[PDB]
Amino acid sequence: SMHKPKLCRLAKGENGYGFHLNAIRGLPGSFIKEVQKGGPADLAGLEDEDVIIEVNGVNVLDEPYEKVVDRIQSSGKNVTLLVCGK
Amino acid sequence: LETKKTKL
Repeated sequence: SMHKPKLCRLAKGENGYGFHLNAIRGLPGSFIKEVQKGGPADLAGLEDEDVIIEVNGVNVLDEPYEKVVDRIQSSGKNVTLLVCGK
Repeated sequence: LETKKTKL
């Protein structure tokens, strides 16, 4: 929910960022699933079903899933996310 | 309900 957004900065580990990005075909948006215990997403404060709003300050709400994946995969050693829960 | 998933 945009009424309570969350900022999270992830430091990439040996297994990447330690989460799955999921999307539902036909519905807008991407969301966090399968946060790995003790991994970067966990330590950064991400929770299951968080929806990604911005990647490194870029609004991704209207971008296709494959583009959001590519932004995160291309970020380098860290990435900053604006997300919101529910 | 087709779900896309990517490990990151």
